[PDB]
Amino acid sequence: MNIFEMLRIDEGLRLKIYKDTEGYYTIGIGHLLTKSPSLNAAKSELDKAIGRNTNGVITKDEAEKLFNQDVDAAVRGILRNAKLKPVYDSLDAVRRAAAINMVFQMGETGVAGFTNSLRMLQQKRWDEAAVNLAKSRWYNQTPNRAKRVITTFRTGTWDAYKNL
Repeated sequence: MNIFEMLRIDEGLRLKIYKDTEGYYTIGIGHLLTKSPSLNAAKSELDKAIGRNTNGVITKDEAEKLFNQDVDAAVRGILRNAKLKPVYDSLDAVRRAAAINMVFQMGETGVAGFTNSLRMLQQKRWDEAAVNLAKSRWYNQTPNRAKRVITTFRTGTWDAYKNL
């Protein structure tokens, strides 16, 4: 297990434009295209991202290219953020994957808002952090995925990603 495999499990792979859990146009391995309700706007974003005129459909290789870029962008977003970077630096490699997963799903700004959870993570108060993380819109809207990510923060193991 590693961050790519983890996010591939959590996001799936679809080669045609689809709507994500929030109803937003997305493609590939959780590549958000736009929050606009316009499918035409989403297609335009897709074409710009891929560099060709698609039919709203991409190849697996194209999906994986966007995915690589998106994982890189999430890591970059953490390292450039004054609140997230010190917490990330304090973590072991498994928990760092959980951190990247959160930022991939909700973005740098959204995750930087988990102030109290972040403090508990930096303090290595794992059970307390896990309880705090669950008191969130995130957990309520995507509980199974959040439970997996939270278990990863709680334990520093990949146990929530074994079997599935």
